[PDB]
This record gives sequence, structure tokens and C-alpha cells, in this order.
Amino acid sequence: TLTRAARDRYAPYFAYAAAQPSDEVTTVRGLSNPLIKTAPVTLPFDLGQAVADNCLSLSGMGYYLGLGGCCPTCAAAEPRLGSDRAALVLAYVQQLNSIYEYRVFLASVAARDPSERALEEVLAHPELFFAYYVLRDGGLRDVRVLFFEDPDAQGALMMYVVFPEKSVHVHHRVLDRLLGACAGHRIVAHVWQTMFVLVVRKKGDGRPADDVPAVSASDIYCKMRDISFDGELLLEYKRLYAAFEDFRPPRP
Amino acid sequence: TLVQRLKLILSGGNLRCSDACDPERPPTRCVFQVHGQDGSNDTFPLEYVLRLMRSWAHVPCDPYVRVQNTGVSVLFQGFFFRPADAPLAAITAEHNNVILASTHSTGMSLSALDDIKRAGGVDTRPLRAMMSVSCFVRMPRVQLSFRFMGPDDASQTQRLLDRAELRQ
Ligand SMILES: [Cl-]
Ligand SMILES: [Cl-]
Ligand SMILES: [Cl-]
Ligand SMILES: [Zn+2]
Repeated sequence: TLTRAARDRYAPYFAYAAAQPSDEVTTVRGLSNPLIKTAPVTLPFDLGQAVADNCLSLSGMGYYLGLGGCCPTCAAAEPRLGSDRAALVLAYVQQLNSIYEYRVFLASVAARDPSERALEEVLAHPELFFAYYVLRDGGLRDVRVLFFEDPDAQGALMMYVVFPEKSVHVHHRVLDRLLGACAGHRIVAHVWQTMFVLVVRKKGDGRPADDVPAVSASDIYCKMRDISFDGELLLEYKRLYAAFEDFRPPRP
Repeated sequence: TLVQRLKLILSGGNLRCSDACDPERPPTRCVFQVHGQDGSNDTFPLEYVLRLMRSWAHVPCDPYVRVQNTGVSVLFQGFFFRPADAPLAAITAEHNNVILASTHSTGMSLSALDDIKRAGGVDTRPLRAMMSVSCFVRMPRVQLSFRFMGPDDASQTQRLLDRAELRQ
């Protein structure tokens, strides 16, 4: 062979490993240190490219996909996180009593179109609410939401998820829960006018909404009639809708 | 013996190997199958297995492993030679994430692994950086990440290498 071949360098170790099982086990198990713990990505970034233990980072330092196990922020958020998808469904159906906890979610539609038909159109796609709930429960409390119609799809609804701060971190647990819950949708990271936003839009075959029990629309409206919104949140939503009006996400 | 070695290697994890091939004429057929069911998180010492297979043979060969999404589980198939039918993973050292849909496959040959290794600037000294596969089975999808892993204590590794050298 022209060049000492593979295993030529690796030959003694492998003979020794054939001789010594325990040392082989120790060696193979010892390879637990990842050489690359974070890697830069570019927007628009599809979050579907991230595996279960990947976390996401967005800031003036750039955008990075990182290993959650080697993440200090993830480590910090780690103790309070435990998943209840059936519970997600339960929260969606029984949201009527618990509207209070999800006020901003409704405020958005209430800001754009107070009509019953609009709220109905929003309730047509539960996975959006699944997204908002997972994000909120994941420590991303001050997230704001926007609703637009899908131009590249027929009768489909798009949801923008706008973050408040100039630095955003999505935990790997939260990310995994998010991708798991919104199986019917695709989520892409973007930046628009210095604002980090997650774009959630419906994808492919089948309508997921058929596989979740219907919910009362007029009753939620009736309940909403009593509710007192912040009023500053609603105007905030007005300017947010105004700002993202010319925002045009790319083709699927 | 190879199956025994492989089970010994995978004893750390929960992956399951399916149960007498010969070195001078190595088989073109599949030589081992490893299975991981839904919801499982496990790592596969890919490069180690490849290098082991190449050590096993006494003739020049290009060891290859295929990863498939059966549609209920993840399957690993072992070959001493890469089949014409066999796919390859479009990855780099920095961006190594692959998502498998149902019935879809990916693969890694040892040679192209060496190419990725050299392109990445990865350390080629033995057992200093070994490509492994982080595998999260999440039906309908199989999540893969081909990450280079380093030893916990390098010193210990060298000592071991030294001993191994003394044996010959
Ligand atoms: Cl998009
Ligand atoms: Cl964009
Ligand atoms: Cl890439
Ligand atoms: Zn993190």
C-alpha cells in the first residue's frame, strides 16, 4: 500500500481492543466531548433543521444553533422544565374559562378584526395557539402575536411570533415541544426591522384541524365582551400590524 | 465475533443489534443491523465501527453504514463495501444535521468520512476525534446529527495507545 493505510495507525489499538474488552468499553464511552458546541446559521432559518437537543440563539452577535447540553442558558432554564400534548388539546378546548391567561393571544385578533368570523378563522387553526402556549410556558412570556393570510397558499393562515428584546434564546426543550406540537405547520426564524420573529405557516397534505374537537366561537366572543384589555397592548398591536404589513416571507 | 464486539460497544446505550463472516473475501451483503424504536435517544459510534470493520478485513475495502427510517423505527445497516443503491449524507463538520422522513435513508462511507474530516480541519490522530451519530427517533421522523466527539481525558487515551503500540 502506497500510504500507511487506515488501521495502520489504528491497528495496534484494535488488536489491543480485541485483547482488552474493558479498555475498549472505557474508550468508546469516553468519547463524550463534542468538538463543535455551537454553529452559526443565517436567516431565514427553518427550525425544522434542528434536532431535539438543539437550542437557538438570536442577537447582535449573530444567529446560532447550539447544543443544549453544553449551553449555559439552557442549563439555567433547565430545572423548571419537565410534556403534555393531550393537555395542550385540553387547554385549547377549555381555554374558554381560562381566557385570562392567554389574553394577549386574543388581544391580537381583537386588535386586527373584532368580528366573530375573524376569531373563528383564528380558532380554525389550533396549532397556532399550541405554538403561543408552548412559547409562553417555556419562559418566553412577553411574546406578541400577529395574524396574516397566507399568499402562497389557498385559505391558509399565517402567524407571526414577535419577540420583545434584542436578544432571544429558545431552549431545546421548548424548541422540541414547539416542533412536536405544530406538526402541521412550518416555523422559520426571521428578522424584520430589527425585530426577531418566528413565522408559523401551514404545510403540505391534510388539515390537522380536522383531528381536534371543535370549540365554541360565539361563547368565547361572549366572554370577551366582559373582558377589559390593557388598551396599550391593543395600540401596540396596531403599530405592530402596521409595521409587519409590508413584511413578505419567501416561498415554502 | 463482530456482532459480539458490536453489542459490547453498544452496551453503553440502548440500541439493539441483530445476531460469522470471513476476512479474505468480505461479504457485500449486510453484516449487521441495529435497531432503535420510537421516542428513543441514543448515540451510534459510527467512525469507530467503520474503522473496526476496516481493521477486520485483510483486504482493501471502503466500509459503509446506512441509516433508514423504517417508518416505525430507525435502522442501521453495516457493509464492508458501499452498495450502488446506497445513499450518502450531505453534511459538513460544522453543519451535520439530517432529518429522515419515512422509508428514506442516508449513509456514511469511511472514505467520504475521511474527506469530511480533512475538510473540517478535524484532528486525524487516532481516537482524538470520532464522528458519531446522535439519533433521536421521533416518528414520523428520524433525527440525526453527525457530530465529532473527543475523549474525556486525552492523556488517558495516549497511554492506552502507547500500550497498544508495545503489544506489536
Ligand atoms: Cl417562511
Ligand atoms: Cl426574511
Ligand atoms: Cl449547512
Ligand atoms: Zn441554549
